Amino acid sequence: MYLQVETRTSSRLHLKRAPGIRSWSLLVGILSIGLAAAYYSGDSLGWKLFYVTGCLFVAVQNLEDWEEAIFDKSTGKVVLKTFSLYKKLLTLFRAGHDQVVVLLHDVRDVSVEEEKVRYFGKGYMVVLRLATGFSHPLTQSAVMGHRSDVEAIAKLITSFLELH
Amino acid sequence: VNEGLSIFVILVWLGLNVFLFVWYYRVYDIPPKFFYTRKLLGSALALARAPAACLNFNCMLILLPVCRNLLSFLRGSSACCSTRVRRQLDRNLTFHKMVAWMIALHSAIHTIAHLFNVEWCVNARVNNSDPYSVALSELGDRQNESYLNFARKRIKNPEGGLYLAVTLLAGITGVVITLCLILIITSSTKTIRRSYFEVFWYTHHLFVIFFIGLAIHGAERIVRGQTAESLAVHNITVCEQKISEWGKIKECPIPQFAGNPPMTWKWIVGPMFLYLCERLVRFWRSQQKVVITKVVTHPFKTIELQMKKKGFKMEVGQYIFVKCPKVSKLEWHPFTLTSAPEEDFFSIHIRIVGDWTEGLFNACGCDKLPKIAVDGPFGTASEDVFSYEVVMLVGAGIGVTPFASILKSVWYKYCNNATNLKLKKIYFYWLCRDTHAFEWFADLLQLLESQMQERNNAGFLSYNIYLTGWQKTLYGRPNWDNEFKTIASQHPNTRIGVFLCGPEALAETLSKQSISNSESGPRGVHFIFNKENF
Amino acid sequence: ALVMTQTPSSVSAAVRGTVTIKCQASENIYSNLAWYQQKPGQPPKLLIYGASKLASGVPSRFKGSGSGTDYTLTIRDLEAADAATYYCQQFYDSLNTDNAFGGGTKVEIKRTVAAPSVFIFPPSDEQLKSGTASVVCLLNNFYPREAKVQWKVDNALQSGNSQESVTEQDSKDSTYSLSSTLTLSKADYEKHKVYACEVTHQGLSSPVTKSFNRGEC
Amino acid sequence: QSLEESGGDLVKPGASLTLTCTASGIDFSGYHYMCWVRQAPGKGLEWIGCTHSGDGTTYYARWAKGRFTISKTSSTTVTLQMTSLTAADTATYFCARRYVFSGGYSGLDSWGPGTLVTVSSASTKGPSVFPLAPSSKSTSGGTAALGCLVKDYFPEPVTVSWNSGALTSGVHTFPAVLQSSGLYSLSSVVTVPSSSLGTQTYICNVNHKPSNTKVDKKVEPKSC
Amino acid sequence: QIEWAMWANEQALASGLILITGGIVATAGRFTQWYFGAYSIVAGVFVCLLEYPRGKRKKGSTMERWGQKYMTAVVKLFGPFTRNYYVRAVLHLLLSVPAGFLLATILGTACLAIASGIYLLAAVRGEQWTPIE
Ligand code: HEM
Ligand code: HEM
Ligand SMILES: *[C@@H]1O[C@H](CO)[C@@H](O[C@@H]2O[C@H](CO)[C@@H](O[C@@H]3O[C@H](CO)[C@@H](O)[C@H](O)[C@@H]3O)[C@H](O)[C@H]2NC(C)=O)[C@H](O)[C@H]1NC(C)=O
Ligand SMILES: *[C@@H]1O[C@H](CO)[C@@H](O[C@@H]2O[C@H](CO)[C@@H](O[C@@H]3O[C@H](CO)[C@@H](O)[C@H](O)[C@@H]3O)[C@H](O)[C@H]2NC(C)=O)[C@H](O)[C@H]1NC(C)=O
Ligand SMILES: *[C@@H]1O[C@H](CO)[C@@H](O)[C@H](O)[C@H]1NC(C)=O
Repeated sequence: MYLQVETRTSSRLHLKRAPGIRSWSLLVGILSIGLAAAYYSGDSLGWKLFYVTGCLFVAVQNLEDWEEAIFDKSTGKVVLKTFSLYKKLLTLFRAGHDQVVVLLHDVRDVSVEEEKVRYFGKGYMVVLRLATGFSHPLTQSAVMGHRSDVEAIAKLITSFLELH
Repeated sequence: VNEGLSIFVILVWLGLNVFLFVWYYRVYDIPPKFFYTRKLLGSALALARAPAACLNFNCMLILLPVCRNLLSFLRGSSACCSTRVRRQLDRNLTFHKMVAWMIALHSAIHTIAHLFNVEWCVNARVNNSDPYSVALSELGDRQNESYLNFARKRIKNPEGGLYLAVTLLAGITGVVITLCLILIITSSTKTIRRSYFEVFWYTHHLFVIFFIGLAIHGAERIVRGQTAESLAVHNITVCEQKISEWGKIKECPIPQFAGNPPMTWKWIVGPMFLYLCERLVRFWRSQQKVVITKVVTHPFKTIELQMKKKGFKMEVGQYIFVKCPKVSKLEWHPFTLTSAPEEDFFSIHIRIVGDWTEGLFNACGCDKLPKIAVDGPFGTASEDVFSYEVVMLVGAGIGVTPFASILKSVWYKYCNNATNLKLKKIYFYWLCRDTHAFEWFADLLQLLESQMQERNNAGFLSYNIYLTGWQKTLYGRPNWDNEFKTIASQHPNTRIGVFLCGPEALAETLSKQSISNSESGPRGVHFIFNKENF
Repeated sequence: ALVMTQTPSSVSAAVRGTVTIKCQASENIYSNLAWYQQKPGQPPKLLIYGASKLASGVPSRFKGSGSGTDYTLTIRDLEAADAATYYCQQFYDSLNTDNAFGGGTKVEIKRTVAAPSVFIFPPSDEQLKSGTASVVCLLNNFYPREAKVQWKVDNALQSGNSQESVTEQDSKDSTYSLSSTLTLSKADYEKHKVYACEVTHQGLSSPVTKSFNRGEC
Repeated sequence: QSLEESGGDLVKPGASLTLTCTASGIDFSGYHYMCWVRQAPGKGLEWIGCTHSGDGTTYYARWAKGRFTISKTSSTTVTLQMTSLTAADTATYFCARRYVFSGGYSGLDSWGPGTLVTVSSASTKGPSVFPLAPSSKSTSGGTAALGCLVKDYFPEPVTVSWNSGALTSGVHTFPAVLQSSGLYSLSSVVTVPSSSLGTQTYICNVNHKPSNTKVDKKVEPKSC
Repeated sequence: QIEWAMWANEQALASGLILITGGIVATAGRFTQWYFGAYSIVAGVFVCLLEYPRGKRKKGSTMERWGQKYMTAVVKLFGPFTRNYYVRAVLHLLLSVPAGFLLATILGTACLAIASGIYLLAAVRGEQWTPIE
């Protein structure tokens, strides 16, 4: 699924997204593969730890991202957020987090774009057609398949932003 | 596909390749474990094994994007791919070509070295070499001993290599994959890829077979060295000239040889260093701060800033991010580049519409300025305008901002080359309820057509400020029926490009008659609509 | 560290017989032996190498066979000019050893019993004049080595100064010969008049005397 | 194809000596060991030290470690050097080549003659060739025996012959024996027919290099 | 509309280079039966010099290799011999037989055979070597 509707009201449409079963399972699998290659058959001394940390870094880099794009109606100012594993861990200090913010009075409409993957299907995401002349995607990632969920999300955003 | 776009990356790649080659050459030439093997094989052993070590790293470098795609498919997501500007695109292909050619060179060296090696190996088996080589080769004919010469059959030197390359693994796959590499390199030649694609892309898919053959290729551990356990017992530097009494005396037991370890991976160092260098390059290129050069005022609140930043490519039709830590330490705002390439400043036009923008007035007085940080030039490019002959520009409301980028760029290319500028006339049509707070563009229009009149030319002109409802002002809807026909009759085979920017209410009203106007044949009148795409 | 011994010390075989010698080591030497034959003169000569092969020019009578730690050499067609000493050497361990050459065997030809020939010899004038005087009794051409010589002077037992030497077996008819010399000084040479040597041998029915009278030389 | 060594004679106890072995027709090259052995007088053969022509690997018996040194010089000479000589090392010394036959098994062929190294504190003395009276009255079936006796010679390099080797039938040279005086005695005899007494060609020839003695005498028949 | 003459040209050039390299390696290395090394060197030189020009497409304009005219000025004087891809394919097939008797240059006699096959495929469709000038 694309995004889980957290709060639905007449003044806020907070959205959220977190890694699911697939990402965690892939991380576990690649970690197991790296650990087995390091220890089950490892011969050279000292390089096993190097293989372990390389596999750990590759696995961490290949995890999904936390995305929270909240919509606000009072004073507009729709903001977007995106956290990696490092950023999500660092925000546990509650200090704060940077965020890309777009004015709400300037967004014209929302249209679903298409991302092309060479040998594996296609990618889908929702972008904002800003009136200034550029299009800003709602989430930096995409999703394979699940056309209906993306269309439903786009319809919900269209209904909230303006009645027309 | 990935690339580095850096001379530093190319230099570090060449250094890594040279270091890997030298290191593996020394590793397979120096130690006394590979003493009898190199004694039989001459200097070909290292010259044949080091290129394989470099080739593994280069081949993984080639294959990496497909692994990235497979991992993305596995995750169920896919990072938004970067756009194309014909410069970030036609520099990755250069890296691909260099890596492919280096792979070809190293494969040639390795193939030549092993072709030389096989001759000596099959010559020593028969009674056609020096006594030491034939004495060494006649091992493994009995029990409790491991051979060293892999050519365990005496036929002849000619036609012996032919039988060896067929009856033995890693010899048939070598031929198969070198044929695949030759076919791949020949297929992707110019005048075959440029003119045709049914024979370039289809044939270029031999890489799957090439990679499968390469993966199968390293197996059976044919090249053998003396085992570590038996090395201490043998005491080689004493039992070296007693080749005729091995096993029959206690001091010189028969040596035993085993292949290389089957899972060692010391060549990953290369891909890892290349990745870390790319990331550090991206870090340097993004740490440099931005310095404000010129700040100007405008009627109402249309303050425009001109700043210079090192290592920036403005491109055209993009959008950057602006962040002032004084106003807020965790906010990025997007803005559109209202400038032209090959300039030095940015010229982002901001207008006070909220509170953060007003934070550049009360905190940053106009009558010792905030440190503005700029993220980068994201967004898709707009270069189809520069690649056409006639254009049909139609702005609307607040959205004429990006047009100022094109107009300030089209004239610059005229003063430089005046030959690649294929444009004929900008049929600019501006529609608005009022020009109350957009004086910075109407000023530009008279500063372009009149300025370019110095060179005795008025080709484009066509400033058409129009009024929709409540200085050639129509005071109403600029009806499009018969408007395009009068200008479409001048040049047969019309390729007029219309770039609308406005609500969908008037969008479909432009394409309804475009298809009706068109007719069959490469002669008729037609203007292409890009819809929401620019 | 490595001990190599020969089981038989001295085998005896008649002409046209058989000879067997066993050399056994203290470790498993991978058939790296070599058997040598040493005549009373000349340096030893190699016979077989590798415990089974043959040298160049050696008759095929010599045979060797064995494995592990026990090895054997078999002699076919024993004949004259074949009485010598045989040794076994191990070319396997040469860094901690004491002899590495076996002990040796003393095969000699066995023939029929022969009757020894007996001779006597008086000292001449120079030995009588200068220092001690020596009398020589000689036994010639007898096969059985068990020969006894008794030195009797004035029909009385004499001993102390009596030494004998026996030649090695000849390689033509397998016989022996020994000589006994008794040294006597000038002090009592003139006191004694008649002396002789008593020779007893299994080839002779009765002991033989060679009566000699001093002063007639 | 023939070896030969020399350079040993009577030396005082505790001194040092060097023996050199040379060969004609053999080049000391390849991978054939050179293998020195010695034999006590009338005893079994003993192994001393036995080196390698190729490279310089050398091996020695346990009882002769460090006291003996073996070197190869000029590709045609092999030297054995002995230090702190005692009374036990009074044996003959052989120089032999350890041929490595095809396959790996090795043998000790192409030996060289001996070299009577003797260690004692006495001094060399010349021998007498005291003749032996023929059987003028000791006749036994028309056959007579006659010879000579040598009394005192230390290093035992004594060679005997009949008419300078002309007669070699019926000869008998009994081995040397000890005496209470520390010297060595030897007797040589020959059996001849009675009618052979007419021929006077019965001469005792002895050789003694250390004393430089080549005294020759004729064993005349006892007329009296 | 697709033609196979350009790919055949490139493949033949690559095969000629491979044959020359293999012949150099075999002859300079004093390999057993080195005569075929010299023969393969000669064959590779002939193949490389025979078709340097990249024909000329009947549809538009084709780029030319460096020093183009100096070879097509020599090759064009063979109406039936040249300009007939049957002859080119047959010559390439015949020229690759004696060079396949060694482990060296064994790749020279396979890539060149593939080039001959592609040349035959271009020939049956109906094509000719039109000179470029
Ligand atoms: C002169 C030599 C070569 C040239 C000019 C060339 C050209 C190209 C081109 C034009 C592309 C398409 C890139 C894109 O569409 O973005 C490509 C991709 C690719 N080529 Fe090459 N190529 C060459 C050699 C090779 C070799 C030797 C291999 C060996 C495996 C290879 C394997 C690939 C792969 C794996 C891809 C990526 C496929 C993908 O991303 O789906 N190429 N190359
Ligand atoms: C054309 C004839 C060729 C022959 C006869 C040949 C032969 C061999 C042999 C015998 C080995 C040893 C394998 C082992 O010890 O396990 C080897 C290794 C290798 N070959 Fe080749 N080769 C040829 C060409 C090529 C080519 C064109 C490539 C292109 C990628 C290649 C890639 C490799 C690699 C990467 C290794 C290292 C395998 C490892 O380290 O596990 N070879 N080759
Ligand atoms: C290669 O070496 C192996 C040992 O590393 C040999 O295999 C086994 O060796 C043992 C020891 O000799 C054999 O076990 C028993 O040995 C006793 C000791 O004398 C003997 O009495 C018995 O006959 C018994 O076999 C064992 O049998 C043997 N394995 C086999 C399958 O026979 C092996 O023989 C060696 N191969 C060669 C030398 O070709
Ligand atoms: C293979 O065998 C050789 C020969 O035994 C070993 O080399 C030998 O090592 C010893 C101990 O170091 C050397 O003895 C002494 O060496 C020192 C220098 O280290 C030197 O100053 C002394 O005078 C004395 O020679 C011996 O010379 C040396 N021999 C040779 C020919 O190098 C070697 O260690 C063995 N290797 C293996 C892997 O078993
Ligand atoms: C063949 O090898 C044998 C030993 O295995 C050798 O004696 C012979 O000389 C060799 N052949 C030639 C032509 O040298």
